[PDB]
Amino acid sequence: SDAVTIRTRKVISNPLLARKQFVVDVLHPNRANVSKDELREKLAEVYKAEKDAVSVFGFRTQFGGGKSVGFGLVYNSVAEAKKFEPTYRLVRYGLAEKVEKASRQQRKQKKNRDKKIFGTGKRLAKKVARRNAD
Amino acid sequence: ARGPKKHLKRLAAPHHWLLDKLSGCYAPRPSAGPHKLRESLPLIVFLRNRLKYALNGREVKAILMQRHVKVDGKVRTDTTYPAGFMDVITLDATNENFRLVYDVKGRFAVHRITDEEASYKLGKVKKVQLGKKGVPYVVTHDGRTIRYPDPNIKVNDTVKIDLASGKITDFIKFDAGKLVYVTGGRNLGRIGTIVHKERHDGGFDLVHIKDSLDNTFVTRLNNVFVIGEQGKPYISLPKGKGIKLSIAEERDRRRAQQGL
Amino acid sequence: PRAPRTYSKTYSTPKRPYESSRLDAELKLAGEFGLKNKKEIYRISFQLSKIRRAARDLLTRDEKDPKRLFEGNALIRRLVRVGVLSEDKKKLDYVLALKVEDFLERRLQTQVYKLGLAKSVHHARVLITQRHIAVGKQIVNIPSFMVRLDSEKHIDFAPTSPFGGARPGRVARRNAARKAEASGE
Amino acid sequence: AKVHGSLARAGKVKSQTPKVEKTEKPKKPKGRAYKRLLYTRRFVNVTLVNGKRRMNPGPS
Amino acid sequence: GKGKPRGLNSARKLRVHRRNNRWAENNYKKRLLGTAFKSSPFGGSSHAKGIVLEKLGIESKQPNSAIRKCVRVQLIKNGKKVTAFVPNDGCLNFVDENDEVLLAGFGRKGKAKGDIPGVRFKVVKVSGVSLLALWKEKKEKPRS
Amino acid sequence: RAQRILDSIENRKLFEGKNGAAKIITIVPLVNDLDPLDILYKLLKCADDEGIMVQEVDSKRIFNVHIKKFKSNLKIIIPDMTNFLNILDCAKVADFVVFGLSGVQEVDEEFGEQIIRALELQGIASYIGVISNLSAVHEKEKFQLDVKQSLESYFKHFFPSEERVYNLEKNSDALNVLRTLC
RNA sequence: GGAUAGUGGCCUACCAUGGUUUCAACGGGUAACGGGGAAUAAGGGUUCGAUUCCGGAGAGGGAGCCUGAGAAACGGCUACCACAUCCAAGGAAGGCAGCAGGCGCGCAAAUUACCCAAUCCUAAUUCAGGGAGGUAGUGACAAUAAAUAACGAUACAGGGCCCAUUCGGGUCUUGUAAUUGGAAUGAGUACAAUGUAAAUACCUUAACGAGGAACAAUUGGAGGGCAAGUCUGGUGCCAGCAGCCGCGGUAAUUCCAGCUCCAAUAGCGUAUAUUAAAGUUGUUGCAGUUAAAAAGCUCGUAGUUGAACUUUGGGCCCGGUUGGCCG
Repeated sequence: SDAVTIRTRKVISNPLLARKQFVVDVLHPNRANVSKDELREKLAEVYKAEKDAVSVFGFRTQFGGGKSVGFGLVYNSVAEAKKFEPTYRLVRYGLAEKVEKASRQQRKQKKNRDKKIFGTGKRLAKKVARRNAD
Repeated sequence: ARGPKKHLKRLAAPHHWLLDKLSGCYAPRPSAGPHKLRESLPLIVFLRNRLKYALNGREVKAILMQRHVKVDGKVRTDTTYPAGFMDVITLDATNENFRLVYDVKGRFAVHRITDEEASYKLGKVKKVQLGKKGVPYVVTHDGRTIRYPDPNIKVNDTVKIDLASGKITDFIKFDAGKLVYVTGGRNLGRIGTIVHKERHDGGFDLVHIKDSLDNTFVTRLNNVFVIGEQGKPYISLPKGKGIKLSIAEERDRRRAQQGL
Repeated sequence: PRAPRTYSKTYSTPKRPYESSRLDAELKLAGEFGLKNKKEIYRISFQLSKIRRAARDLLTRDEKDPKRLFEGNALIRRLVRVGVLSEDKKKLDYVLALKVEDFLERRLQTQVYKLGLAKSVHHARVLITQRHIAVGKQIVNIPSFMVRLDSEKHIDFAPTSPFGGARPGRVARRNAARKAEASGE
Repeated sequence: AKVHGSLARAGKVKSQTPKVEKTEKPKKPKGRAYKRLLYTRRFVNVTLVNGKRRMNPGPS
Repeated sequence: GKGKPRGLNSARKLRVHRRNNRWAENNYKKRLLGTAFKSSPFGGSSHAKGIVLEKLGIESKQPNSAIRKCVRVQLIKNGKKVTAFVPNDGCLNFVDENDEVLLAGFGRKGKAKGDIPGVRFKVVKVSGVSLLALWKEKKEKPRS
Repeated sequence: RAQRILDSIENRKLFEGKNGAAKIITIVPLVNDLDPLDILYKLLKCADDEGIMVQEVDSKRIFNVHIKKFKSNLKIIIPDMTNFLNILDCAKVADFVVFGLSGVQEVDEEFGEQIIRALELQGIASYIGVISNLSAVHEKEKFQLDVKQSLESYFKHFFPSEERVYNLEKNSDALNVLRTLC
């Protein structure tokens, strides 16, 4: 990089979520955008927690380059990071595994196929398997 | 139209909440509570929009459910719980206690109170009657009924309440020379030492008020809340002291004073 | 459905469309101040129309009145900070006497020419919309900028974007490499 | 008529012909520079006979 | 005393005189009689659309004596049969009988482009293919 | 409004049912390419039926295909590309003329355009445009659509009652083709 | 008295004869859901408001009802009417004016997409759910900003004019310069990164990307109104053209083209409606001898309007502002 010098401005110590939240001001002369992964090194090193205690997001770069402003998070423990932070961010940080639920309308069609059967329904498949098997 | 409303669209939110016009269609509708809807303030608006302790409403649920936070010594985990005027919001984050009180500008403020003052709230009597088995009881402005009051207390006085219990310590008679906090009305949040009162048998009994700069004004009696004797507040007034200004001296202060 | 985004158009079309004075008198402005459409004049007529309306209502009000003093002083002061109005004419009787060459004096397109190193007033505009010039820490690529008279001591070429440094660009790359280096095989 | 042509492609090789349509006059410089070219006609130079001018004259 | 009663409690007769005298303009009679919805074959619409019955030609007013080549449209939404003008020269060969023309008026609220005795609508689009563009040879007209 | 709806149904006794009904459809490739069998292949994937059993390599060229999903029965014709008069005498009977186009090879100036003009001057009942190349995507991951502007834009110049040219390489696009036929 | 959650002709019984009205009842019409608003901007108005918020009403048409705190609930039921679906013919089943789609209709309106990440809502509930809502697609409805080129050299004509010893070169600007040179770029593409629920896009940025036919701007006009052509040829009521006045029975200022010019400019043009212009709706503000208009005259109710007159002046301090040599 080229002398990034992250500034972490508007710091609020937030105990009831157990975190420090703040706005991340990133200079970056002569280079492009600054790539969250690199930031979570470069500010866990100054918040002295750990990489995976740190969440960072936003960062719309300034017009005509050279500055980017985003919003940051650093927790106390990585456990209490993982209990409060949204599940999509932990997917971004590797701290979770994206669970494969199906497509939305496909799930819905399964949901409306359950209103048409009362009970456990295994009796019904124990009925069709004799009434249409003869 | 078939029963009550569950929703409340933005644009129909009370304006002192200071929500944004964008970001979503709906605003939190306060649940039924101690306070009226229109002049309440929910906890969600109190946290994420005033204190900025949270960003999302989901974060607010995560705050309230872990219990962390309590109105009037009681935990109150509901998100749209309508906290209102002269209420004491207690957090365990660094022993912060908030008293919801109004401003010059007529908005609820972040007004931090010290913990000894966070014990008690005040409450305007709205009625005094006789309950079943002939028991007298007062009704404060926010629902708190109280059994067996001192019979000197009658309507439109105020009452200091313990909040460890429902016990009253002290009361203030509604009279001239007493400080008045104006809740509701055009003149919301001005503190000004009654001149006198008009009767108007038949409704809407006006009240004359004269603040510390002789800006005499009048509100209706329903927007009156006495908070003590002359210069003697029973609560911690916010920065402003009920000393609403011109627009002309706010360009004295707000761009002439703080500047270099 | 969420709140309607409010919006309002700027320019104001002229009422008589072929008027031999106006058609010619506008085009002198188009010449010296380097504007691409007559619309860019009309926008200035509209801004001036709102300052002349707001000033014209306040003159129906009296002196020592808080609305005229407040809204008046805010009007005037806002026009002083953009350098449209000069300094001695802080009266509000004068803000009716403004005209279009005072707003068009303060476009950044002309502030770069009048400032220096943009030789022309067309070369200045090309310097704007081609990302070269800046105001400060910020680059501006939009001509109609209204430089606010404190920022006059800050207009310069950008840190990036040559004329300002660190690179030659595209065309000097193709010359200095793909011709001058192309002499090497 | 026949449109498809080399508007199939966005653009790679449209019409590889250095054949003159006109002789450096097939194009008016449009937009901001066309009001440069009109300020330099309608105010820099040209008149017919005395001030009351025909701006599109009879060629003579 | 200049006709009308200027008395301070005489507002009623003012506004009732006025309501009697607004039925003097043409346009205010058009609005409140609902004439745009009863007569006037475009049923209160700018345009309409119709089937061409046949192609005609004119012998119009003096001095301009000629054959101006109008057509006969029957509208769809009414079943009314109204004559129609075809614009820029040629373009009678673009339409045929039993085609789908889109109509619009001339620009006078009806009557004429000029000498034309009783033709009020011009044709804008045949078969959806826009007579301006056909006349300038920018599209083509398929048959039907 | 009931007389008009009554005539609107009395129009549609002829085309509706498994009994007393048939549509006539012609698939014309405006390139030499494509071998328009596959147009019917792409277009009958969206029947979800056993009408893909007909259209084998067995050459029939007129198909009495019923579709279950729209209760319509079609007479799909493909004429030969050699006999030009077969093409002009096909759509001289037809009800729809589905035009193939190509992403790869341009529309033939001397043959394909003459097909569009000549059908277009003898009288077309109705007409639908189709892009059917896989190389509508396979050439172009270069923001794949833009050939759609060339073929819509090209395709309007003959008959501008057509807004868009349908792709048969996506699902509901092909479905709308099938609906519109049915 | 009944009935109602409750006042009440809400309903029954008995009794009385009242209640509204030209200060316009009642009846008819409304291409009439009502407001907050919108358009037009001297003032005063006129026209619109189905449509993001509030309030009402309806879920094919009427009626009835269950359950519940709350429904006369229709993504509840019952019947009838009108439609219409499967049927083995015995029966069974339904209401998109939710979302996306169709079909008709029309002058006139997009995707059978992605997701609960925001916004908020519901439940036994931080977790589940939500076509409420959001994201993308389509989208020239409307808005905002604004690319289609900037600069040099040489040479010819200048307008200046450098010091006016100027009779030195051109201080400095115009054109035509195919005479030339580099120099700067985005539209576009693209490794990446940010963006995002995941994506597309934007803001960033490696690599690549002007030279003219290129990375080619239209739409309207060129008699007057209304600014720009009688210039060059064609045509001779011959079609044309023309909102209005008209141009052309032939040396076309208007038709047809070619140049050239104008106006607006990623927009422009037409239809229809409406506002302005309109002091052609008139309260401000019209007109009535002769141009449209004074009723054939008088009485006369409602309406509208209606003479004057009833402690005035003088003292007397208090008493805030403005203005000042006083500063």
